[PDB]
Amino acid sequence: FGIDMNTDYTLEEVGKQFDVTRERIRQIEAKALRKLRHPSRSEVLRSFLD
Amino acid sequence: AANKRSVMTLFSGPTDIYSHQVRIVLAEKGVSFEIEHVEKDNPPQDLIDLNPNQSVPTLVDRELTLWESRIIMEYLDERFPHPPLMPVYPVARGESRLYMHRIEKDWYTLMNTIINGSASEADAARKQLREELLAIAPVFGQKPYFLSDEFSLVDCYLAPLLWRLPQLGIEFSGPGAKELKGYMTRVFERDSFLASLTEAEREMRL
Amino acid sequence: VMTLFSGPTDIYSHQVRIVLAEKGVSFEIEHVEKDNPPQDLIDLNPNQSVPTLVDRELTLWESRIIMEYLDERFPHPPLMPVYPVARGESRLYMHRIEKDWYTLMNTIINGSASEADAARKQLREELLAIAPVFGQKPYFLSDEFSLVDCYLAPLLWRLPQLGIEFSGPGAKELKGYMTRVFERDSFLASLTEAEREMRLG
Amino acid sequence: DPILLRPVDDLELTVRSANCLKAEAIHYIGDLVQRTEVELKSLTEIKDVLASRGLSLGMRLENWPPA
Repeated sequence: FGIDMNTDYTLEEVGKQFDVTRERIRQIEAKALRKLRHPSRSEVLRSFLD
Repeated sequence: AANKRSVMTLFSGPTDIYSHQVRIVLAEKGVSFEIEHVEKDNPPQDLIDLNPNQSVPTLVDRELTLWESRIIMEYLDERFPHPPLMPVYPVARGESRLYMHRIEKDWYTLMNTIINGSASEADAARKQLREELLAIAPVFGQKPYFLSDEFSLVDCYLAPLLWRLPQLGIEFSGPGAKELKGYMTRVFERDSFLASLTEAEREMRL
Repeated sequence: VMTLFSGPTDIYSHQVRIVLAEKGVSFEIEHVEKDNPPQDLIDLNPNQSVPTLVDRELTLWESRIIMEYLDERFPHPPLMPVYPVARGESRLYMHRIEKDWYTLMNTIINGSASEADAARKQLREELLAIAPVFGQKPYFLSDEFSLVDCYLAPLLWRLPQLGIEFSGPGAKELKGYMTRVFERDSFLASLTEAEREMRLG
Repeated sequence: DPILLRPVDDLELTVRSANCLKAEAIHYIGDLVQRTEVELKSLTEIKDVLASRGLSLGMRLENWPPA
């Protein structure tokens, strides 16, 4: 995403940054975003909904 | 070979600031680079053959060597983007390429002249250098960096040329050196600087 | 309001003009005497070195900085690669020609007739070395005109004034280049009257 | 404790040693302090996760769970 940065990026556009270019990059974010999705890591973040 | 890996290839200078300018931007992006503190008398072999201009430093990533540090520290800031080191706005990006040119042509030659100058020029250079470096003293009050509140490449052109301060016989003096000296407390000990600094250049700090 | 302190003849000032007239920038040029503009442009330019740009708030010199500005701000048509791999190629290739060839032409104008022969023929063999490579693309390693040729079109235009030429080899794949690039309106409407009479075109 | 009433995945335990426990039809962690070792590298991972955050085996817990 564009968090704290310039324009956002494409996955394998990012994959040439970590140098392991594969469909792992669609996975590392994939399972990580699940971890923030769990409760007590989203407890403060959930509070912005309505 | 040199490009034969999925990683870089850098033939740095152990004392030459052209490397040490590149080192900070090199490691400030969090990439795994190969250090090789080599000499002009005996550099590495690959630095001689694949480098048809034969300068230091020299970066090599799977396609060709790159030199002329503005070209080097630009290729990294344009390809490995996070965190960012240069602004977004082509107005503020122009002058940000302009201060760097007003340092490599204004405060570089005072370093070379002090390296090969006469006894008075080493003072004349130190005269023109030391006092004018106090001329830009009030700048740091408005901005925690060189007129750019985020850390950017224009600051990296200063600190390596601010880490060789007494190395060529220099010391500051006058009213308001606390502002610039206190500023050096805010930049001389960053991760991008602390992990990047070569111990060879450190010993002049005592 | 975008003004330019153009030189009348120098290839640097002819460099920026190709970029301006290419992009379609509405600009007004103020000429320098021979390679000196007034002493009045030292206030907006402590170097007093041309070219120098002034667009309503900003001052820029050392056309390396200028040309990438106009490319980065006026987006189309673009004069650079798209992905970071090749921009280092173009950004480095132009560092070659501005280092080897351009200062090489110093002693061909500002060097005595002794060294003028030195730069002359030693440069010529370089001129036809990349000559067969024009059978790869139309331009200097590109299928469409870009920043990298911006240092050649004002460079090639100085050939007959300096005194080097093509004769047999080095003219077949090479001279097709200048007849393909010297017709673009950007280089067409960039030609100033002082830089025109150097050649018959 | 406030540390008994959490989701069983909320201990950040490792997936296979998370999968055996969860796939074996466990409901809440307040039973985990009561869970016996006869009812169950899978053993090692329940061991350090409980001894890291102040949990433990074969404990004694009554009046549980009332929702």
